[PDB]
Amino acid sequence: MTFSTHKVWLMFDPRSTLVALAAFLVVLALLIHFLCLGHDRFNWLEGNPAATK
Amino acid sequence: MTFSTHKVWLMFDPRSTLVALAAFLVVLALLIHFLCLGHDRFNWLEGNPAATK
Amino acid sequence: MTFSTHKVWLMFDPRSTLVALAAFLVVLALLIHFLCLGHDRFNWLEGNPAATK
Amino acid sequence: MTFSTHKVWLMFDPRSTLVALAAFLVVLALLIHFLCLGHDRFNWLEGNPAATK
Amino acid sequence: MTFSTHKVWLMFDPRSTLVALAAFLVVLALLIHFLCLGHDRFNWLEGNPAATK
Amino acid sequence: MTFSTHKVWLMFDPRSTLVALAAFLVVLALLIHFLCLGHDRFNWLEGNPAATK
Amino acid sequence: MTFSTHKVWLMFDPRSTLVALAAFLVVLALLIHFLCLGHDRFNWLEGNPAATK
Amino acid sequence: MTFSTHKVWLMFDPRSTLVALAAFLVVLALLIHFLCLGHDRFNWLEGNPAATK
Amino acid sequence: MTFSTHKVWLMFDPRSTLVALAAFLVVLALLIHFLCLGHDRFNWLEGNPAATK
Amino acid sequence: MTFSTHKVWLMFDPRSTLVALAAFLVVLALLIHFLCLGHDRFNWLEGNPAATK
Amino acid sequence: MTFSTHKVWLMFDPRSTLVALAAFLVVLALLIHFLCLGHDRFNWLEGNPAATK
Amino acid sequence: MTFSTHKVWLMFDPRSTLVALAAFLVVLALLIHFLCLGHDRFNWLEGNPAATK
Amino acid sequence: MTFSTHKVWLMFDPRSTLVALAAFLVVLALLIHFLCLGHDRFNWLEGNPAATK
Amino acid sequence: MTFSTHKVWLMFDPRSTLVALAAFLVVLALLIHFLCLGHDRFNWLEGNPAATK
Amino acid sequence: SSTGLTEAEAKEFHAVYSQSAAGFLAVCAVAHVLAWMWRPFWPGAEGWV
Amino acid sequence: SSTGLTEAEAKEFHAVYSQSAAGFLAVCAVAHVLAWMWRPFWPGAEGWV
Amino acid sequence: SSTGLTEAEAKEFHAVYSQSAAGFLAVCAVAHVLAWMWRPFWPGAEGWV
Amino acid sequence: SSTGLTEAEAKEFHAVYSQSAAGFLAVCAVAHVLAWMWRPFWPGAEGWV
Amino acid sequence: SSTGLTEAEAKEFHAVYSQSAAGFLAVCAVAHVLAWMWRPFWPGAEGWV
Amino acid sequence: SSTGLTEAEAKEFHAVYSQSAAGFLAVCAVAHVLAWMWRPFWPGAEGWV
Amino acid sequence: SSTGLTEAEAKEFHAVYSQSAAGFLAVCAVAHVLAWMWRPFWPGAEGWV
Amino acid sequence: SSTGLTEAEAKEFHAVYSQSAAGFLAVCAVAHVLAWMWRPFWPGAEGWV
Amino acid sequence: SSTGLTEAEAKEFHAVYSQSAAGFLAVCAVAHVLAWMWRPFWPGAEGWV
Amino acid sequence: SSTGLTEAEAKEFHAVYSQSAAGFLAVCAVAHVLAWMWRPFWPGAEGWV
Amino acid sequence: SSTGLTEAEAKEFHAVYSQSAAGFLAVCAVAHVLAWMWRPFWPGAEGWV
Amino acid sequence: SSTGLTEAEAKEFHAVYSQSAAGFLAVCAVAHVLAWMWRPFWPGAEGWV
Amino acid sequence: SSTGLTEAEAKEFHAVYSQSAAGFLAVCAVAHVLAWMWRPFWPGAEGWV
Amino acid sequence: SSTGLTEAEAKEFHAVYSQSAAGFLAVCAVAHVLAWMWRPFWPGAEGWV
Ligand code: BCL
Ligand code: BCL
Ligand code: BCL
Ligand code: BCL
Ligand code: BCL
Ligand code: BCL
Ligand code: BCL
Ligand code: BCL
Ligand code: BCL
Repeated sequence: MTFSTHKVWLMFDPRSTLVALAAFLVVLALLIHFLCLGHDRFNWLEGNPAATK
Repeated sequence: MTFSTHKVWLMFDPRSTLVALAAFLVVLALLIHFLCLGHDRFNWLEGNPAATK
Repeated sequence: MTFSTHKVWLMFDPRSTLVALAAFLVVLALLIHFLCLGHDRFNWLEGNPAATK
Repeated sequence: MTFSTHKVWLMFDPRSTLVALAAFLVVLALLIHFLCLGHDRFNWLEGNPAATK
Repeated sequence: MTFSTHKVWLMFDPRSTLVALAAFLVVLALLIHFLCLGHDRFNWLEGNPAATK
Repeated sequence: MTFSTHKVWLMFDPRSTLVALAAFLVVLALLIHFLCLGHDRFNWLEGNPAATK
Repeated sequence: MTFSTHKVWLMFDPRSTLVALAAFLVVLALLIHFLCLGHDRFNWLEGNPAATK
Repeated sequence: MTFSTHKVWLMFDPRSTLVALAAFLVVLALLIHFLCLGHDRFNWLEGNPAATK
Repeated sequence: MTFSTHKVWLMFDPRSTLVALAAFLVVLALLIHFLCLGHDRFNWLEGNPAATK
Repeated sequence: MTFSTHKVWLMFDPRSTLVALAAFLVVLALLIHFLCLGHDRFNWLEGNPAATK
Repeated sequence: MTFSTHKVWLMFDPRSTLVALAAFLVVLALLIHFLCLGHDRFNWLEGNPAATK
Repeated sequence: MTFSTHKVWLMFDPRSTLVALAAFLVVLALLIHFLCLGHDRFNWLEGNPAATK
Repeated sequence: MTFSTHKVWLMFDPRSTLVALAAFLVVLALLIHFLCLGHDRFNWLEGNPAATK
Repeated sequence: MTFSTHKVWLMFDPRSTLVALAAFLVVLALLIHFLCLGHDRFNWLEGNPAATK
Repeated sequence: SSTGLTEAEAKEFHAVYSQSAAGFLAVCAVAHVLAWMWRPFWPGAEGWV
Repeated sequence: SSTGLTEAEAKEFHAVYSQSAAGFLAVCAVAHVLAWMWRPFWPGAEGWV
Repeated sequence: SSTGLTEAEAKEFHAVYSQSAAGFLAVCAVAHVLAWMWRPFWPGAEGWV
Repeated sequence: SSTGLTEAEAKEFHAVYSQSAAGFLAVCAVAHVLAWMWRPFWPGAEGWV
Repeated sequence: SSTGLTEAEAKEFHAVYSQSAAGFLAVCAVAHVLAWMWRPFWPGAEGWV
Repeated sequence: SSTGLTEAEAKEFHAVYSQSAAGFLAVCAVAHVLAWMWRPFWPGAEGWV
Repeated sequence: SSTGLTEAEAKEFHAVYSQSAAGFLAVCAVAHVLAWMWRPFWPGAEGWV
Repeated sequence: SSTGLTEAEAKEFHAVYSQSAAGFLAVCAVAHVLAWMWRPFWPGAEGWV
Repeated sequence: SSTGLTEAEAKEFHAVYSQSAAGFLAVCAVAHVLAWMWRPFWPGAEGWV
Repeated sequence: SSTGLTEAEAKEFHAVYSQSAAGFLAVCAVAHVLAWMWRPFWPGAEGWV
Repeated sequence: SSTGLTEAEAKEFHAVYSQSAAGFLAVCAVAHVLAWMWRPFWPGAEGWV
Repeated sequence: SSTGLTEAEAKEFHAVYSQSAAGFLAVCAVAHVLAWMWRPFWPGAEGWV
Repeated sequence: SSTGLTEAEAKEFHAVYSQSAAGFLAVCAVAHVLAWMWRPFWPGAEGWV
Repeated sequence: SSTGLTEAEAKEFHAVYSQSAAGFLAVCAVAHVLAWMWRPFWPGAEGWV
């Protein structure tokens, strides 16, 4: 999908596609944030010093 | 969605969208509050000194 | 929802909305009270001294 | 619901509302009594001295 | 209910109400007796000395 | 329910009421016997001396 | 039920009542025998001396 | 049931009664044999001395 | 059943009775053999000396 | 069943009887072989000396 | 079944009988190979010396 | 599939194929990233020194 | 089957037979490879010296 | 199947066959990669020295 | 009424039921007196001493 | 009304029910007084000493 | 009534049932007497000593 | 309306309900005052000392 | 009656059943006598000594 | 509309709903002021010291 | 009767069944005598000594 | 369209929705500024020291 | 009869079945003789010594 | 087509969708630049030292 | 008969089946002879020594 | 054909799909070159040393 | 027959199937020879020494 | 036939399928040669030394 592919919505239902995309994006963002929290350097709440080695 | 996209409600049902948005926002707020509670510096009830390191 | 949005009840059924809001408010109140009970400073029944650090 | 809102019973069925309210009140009373029993100062059966600290 | 609210049985079925009330009262009595048995002072079968402290 | 309330059988079915009452009375008797057996003084089979303290 | 209450069988079905009573009596007999076997003095198979203290 | 009560088979189906009685008698015999096997004096296969005390 | 009670097959179906009897006899034989195997003196495969005491 | 009871197949279906008998005989053979393998003397694969005592 | 009992296929369906026989033979072969693998002498992959005692 | 095999979409439905391909690609990307995170050298978040041996 | 038994496909459906045969062959190949990997001498990935004794 | 057996698609449906083949090939590739990762010499991410013995 | 019985049948059933319940309660009361005379079950301040 | 009973039937049922409830509460109150005379169940500042 | 029996059938069934129950109770009473004579099952204040 | 009652019936039911709720809340307020006089449940800065 | 049998059929079945039950009880009684002569199963005051 | 209510009914319901919500929030605000005056719940840099 | 068999068929089936049961019991009796000669299974007062 | 609303109804719903969303985001932004003044939540190179 | 076979078909099937069962039992008997000649499986009084 | 939309409707929906997607990607790019400026997330040969 | 085949079809299928079974048994017999020559699987009195 | 598309629609969809797949593969190739430049992922004989 | 195929169709399918099976077995035989030349898999009396 | 395809369609599909399968096999063969040149995967008698 690009800017010029407007005809993709004659194949994909815009409402269901939007809902599925929102769910996927939220889940991915949560996963990435949790991965950052799962490591010492990038857990901004834990606040370890940047040099973890 | 922006201020000028009022036609999104011709595609999304306002009542069900409002209910789903409220559920998502409440769950997100609970998750973020619990994440703050799960870390020493930002657990305001525990009241650790801010400099945890 | 504000003091002037009375037409929200042409979209949401007042009885079911009231029941859902009561359930949500009760669950939230119980959760917050339990969070207070789960910390030394704010467990009023346990009665720890306020300065827990 | 106040003393003047008698019309709330045209929306809520009195019998089912009374049953649900009785169930909720019994459950809440049991929960609060159990919370009191769960803390040294307010477990009247166990009878700890009031000054628990 | 009071001594004067006889028309409460035009709303609640007497037989099912009696059965539910009997079940509730029996369950509450069992719970309270078990709570007495669960504490040293009030377990009459165990027969601890009353001054448990 | 007393000696003069024979009309209670125009509301409660005698056969099902008798069956339920027998089941409840047998369960209550078993529970009380088991509670006696569960304590030193009143377990007649174990036969502890009566002064358990 | 007594010797003179023969009309109890116009209310209770004799065959199903007999089967249920036989089941209850057998279960009760087994329970009481097992309770005897569960105590030193009255487990005739184990044959502890009668004076068990 | 006695020798003279031949009319009990106008109430109980002889085939099903015989099957149920056989099942009950087999189960009872198995249970009693297992109880004997479960005690030192009467486990004839284990062959302990008769005086187990 | 005896030698002269041939009319028992007007009541019990010979084929299903034979199948059930074979199943019961096989299960009983297996149980008794396993009971012999489970005891030292009568486990012929283990071959303990007969005097186990 | 003997060499002369050919009429047994007028009440027992040859195909189902054959399948059931094959299954039973295979299961019995496996059970007996496993019992032999479960004892030192007769586990021919393990090859213990015959005198295990 | 022998070389002369060709009429057994008028009673057993050749396709289903062949599928069941193939399944049984494969399972039996796997079982025997696994039993050989489960003993020191006959686990050819492990390659213990033949004299395991 | 190549640039010249456009007739593959007369056999595979473009929308369902696209959804399945997106799911497979996302799962594969997540798996490979997680495998990198599962090894010291390629967990960029943990940031071990490259020479892990 | 042999090279001359082509009429076996008048009894077995070629497509389902091919699918079942492929599944069986793949499962058997996986099993045998895993058995090789489960032994020191024949785990080519582990690369133990061939003389494991 | 060879280059000359195009008639196999008159028996196997090309779309379902392609989907099943892709699934099997992906699962086999994942299995082989995981087996490589499961051994010291061939886990390229762990990067052990090749001579593991 | 809602059980199919009449007042006459209900009255005699209640007579039998009342007699049986009173007998059960009387036997239970005698049993409780006997159990008390065996071992009293309300302890004093010092317990079962 | 919604139960099928008449107000006359409801009145007599409520009379019996009220008498039974009052008797149950009176027995419970006597029982609680007895239990208190056995062992009071509201501790003072020092507990059960 | 609710059961298929009549009063005449109920009376004779109850005669047999009453005889059987009385016999069962008599056997149980004899068995309890025998069990007491074997080992009495109500301990005294000192227990089973 | 949606319950089948009339405003007249709703008014009298609400009168009884309001009286009952006010009584329940009054009993709860008295109970809380009693509980506080037994053991106050809001600790000071030093806790339960 | 409720089983389909006649009173004569019930009589002959009960004759066979009674004979079989008596035989079973007699065999069980003989087995219990034998078991007692093997190891008596009612212990004295000192147990199995 | 989709609920069956009219705008007049919706406005009349909304007035009571808004008053009740405002009262609930006012009670909650007073409660939070009281809880803060009991024990403030935002810690300084040194925590609860 | 309830099985579809006639008395004539029941009689011959019972003849075969009786012969088979008697043979099975005879084999079991011989097996038990053999098992007793192998190892008697009723221990004396001292057990398996 | 697929929801049953008209453009006029969609526009007037969207006005209130936009106002509510903007108010919620403004409150959240103020809350985040307050939380940052309480305790900043992006640690420097040395962490929370 | 109840299987659909005739007596002649049942007779020839029984002939084949009887021959097969006799052969199976003969093979089992030879196998048991061989197993006994390998390791006898009835232990004497001293066991496997 | 298979969704019911027209190409004109698809054009305007895709315009809005493309603008929203570009805004989301731009915000994510700015956030990644900020996160890198906070703590870069590609380690050198010596790791996070 | 119960299957869809005729005696001729059953005869030719049985010819093929018998040839296949004989081949399978011959291969198994050769395999067992080979396995025995590798490691005999019937242990003597002293086991695998 | 079996999807409802014509050859023209399939051809234009395949043009778009081919462009998208080629772009995805090009981005993946660049990402792999970058990842190799960060930390090469095929170890030598001595491993990661 | 029972599959819908003709004998000619079965014959050509069997020709292809036989060729494929023979090729698979030939590849397996070459593979087994190669595996044996790598590490023989039938141990001698001393095992893998 | 049983798929709905004709021989011509089956022939062209098989042409594409055969080309794709041969390409996949060629890529796998090149990959295996590369993996061998990285680390050979058939160990000698002494293993990975
Ligand atoms: C035993 C013969 C009579 C009977 C005779 C009486 C008499 C007389 C009275 C009651 C009273 C009561 N009975 Mg009554 N009661 C009977 C059977 C029942 C049954 C039942 C399902 O079988 C139930 C649930 C009750 C319930 C009740 C109580 C609700 C009520 C209040 C006091 C009380 O005991 O509360 C506590 C609840 C219990 C302890 C558990 C159940 C109550 C038991 C079964 C009834 C005995 C109570 C009564 C004092 C016994 C005295 C009878 C004597 C033989 C004279 N009865 C039968 C029908 N019952 C009293 C009343 O109405 O108060 C104003 C009262 O004066
Ligand atoms: C064995 C031949 C007869 C038989 C002959 C008698 C005679 C004679 C009497 C009884 C009596 C009784 N029988 Mg009877 N009884 C038979 C079969 C049964 C069956 C059954 C389902 O098979 C049951 C449940 C009963 C039940 C009963 C009891 C309810 C009753 C009281 C005795 C008792 O409780 O002893 C405790 C034992 C149990 C609870 C187990 C019950 C089962 C056994 C089979 C009962 C037999 C009782 C006894 C052994 C008498 C047999 C002596 C004969 C001379 C052989 N019988 C058969 C039909 N039965 C007695 C009675 O009616 O009292 C007034 C009585 O005088
Ligand atoms: C026992 C005889 C009467 C009765 C006589 C009265 C009288 C008199 C009053 C009430 C009052 C009340 N009754 Mg009432 N009440 C009865 C049966 C019930 C039943 C029931 C399902 O059986 C319930 C749920 C209630 C509930 C209630 C409360 C909601 C209400 C508020 C005060 C209160 O006690 O709060 C606390 C709630 C509880 C402790 C749990 C509720 C259950 C019990 C049964 C409450 C009744 C206790 C009552 C106050 C005792 C007085 C009866 C005496 C024998 C004189 N009653 C029967 C019908 N009831 C009071 C009122 O309306 O307030 C203005 C009041 O003055
Ligand atoms: C073996 C050939 C005959 C047979 C011949 C006899 C003869 C003869 C008698 C019995 C008797 C009895 N049989 Mg018989 N019995 C047969 C098959 C059965 C079957 C069955 C499902 O196959 C059952 C449940 C029974 C049951 C019974 C008992 C209820 C009954 C009581 C004595 C007893 O043994 O109690 C103990 C119960 C058991 C040990 C359980 C096992 C039952 C066994 C199978 C019954 C055979 C016992 C019998 C004494 C053996 C003698 C037969 C000899 C070969 C001559 N039989 C067949 C039909 N049976 C006796 C009787 O009626 O008492 C007055 C009696 O005199
Ligand atoms: C093997 C060829 C014949 C056969 C020939 C005989 C002969 C001859 C006799 C029996 C006898 C019996 N058979 Mg036979 N029997 C066959 C197949 C069976 C089958 C079966 C489902 O396949 C079963 C369940 C039986 C069952 C039985 C017993 C119930 C019965 C009693 C003695 C006994 O062995 O008790 C113990 C039960 C077992 C050990 C399990 C039963 C299983 C085996 C197959 C029974 C055959 C035993 C028989 C004695 C073997 C002798 C056959 C020789 C080759 C000559 N047979 C076939 C049809 N069978 C005897 C009898 O009727 O008693 C008076 C008897 O004299
Ligand atoms: C309580 C009396 C009125 C009310 C009066 C007002 C007024 C005045 C305003 C709002 C505003 C808002 N209201 Mg309102 N609001 C009511 C009931 C609700 C309900 C509900 C289901 O009961 C919800 C979900 C909302 C939601 C919202 C927010 C989405 C919106 C944005 C600011 C905000 O608070 O964000 C944060 C979200 C939360 C904190 C979650 C809690 C939502 C609470 C109930 C919102 C009420 C806050 C309001 C300012 C308090 C006014 C009552 C005072 C006691 C006088 N209101 C009732 C009908 N509401 C504001 C607005 O539209 O923004 C431009 C605004 O100016
Ligand atoms: C608050 C009142 C308006 C609103 C006013 C605006 C304005 C003005 C803009 C956007 C823009 C966007 N809005 Mg908006 N937005 C609203 C409600 C929503 C809802 C929803 C379900 O309610 C969603 C999913 C979105 C989604 C989006 C993004 C997809 C889009 C891209 C920039 C961005 O913020 O990415 C990051 C995504 C998130 C942070 C997730 C949260 C989405 C939030 C609710 C969107 C508000 C955006 C911003 C805070 C408002 C001012 C934007 C600035 C001018 C940049 N809006 C309501 C209708 N929105 C921008 C755009 O179209 O890009 C070219 C844009 O300029
Ligand atoms: C943001 C505005 C446009 C958009 C603008 C463009 C432009 C311009 C291009 C692409 C290209 C691609 N787009 Mg795009 N793309 C959009 C939304 C999508 C969505 C979606 C469901 O929203 C998907 C799955 C895709 C998928 C794809 C890839 C398959 C394709 C290959 C390069 C690539 O990025 O691979 C890697 C895949 C990812 C990183 C994940 C895919 C998801 C994101 C949204 C892909 C868009 C990235 C694009 C390059 C950003 C440039 C747009 C700028 C704002 C100018 N786009 C929207 C409609 N897209 C390129 C192409 O066709 O190659 C020849 C290309 O030149
Ligand atoms: C790659 C292009 C062709 C192809 C070209 C050939 C040629 C040429 C031959 C075979 C042969 C065989 N093919 Mg082929 N084969 C193809 C696709 C398949 C598929 C499939 C579902 O895709 C399967 C299951 C098979 C199966 C088979 C075997 C049963 C058969 C026996 C030798 C063998 O490899 O056994 C081992 C089984 C495996 C290794 C499992 C893997 C299956 C793979 C795909 C078999 C193809 C390998 C083949 C030998 C490649 C030859 C090199 C070519 C010149 C490219 N082929 C495609 C259509 N195939 C040979 C034969 O018929 O023997 C007489 C033969 O000469």
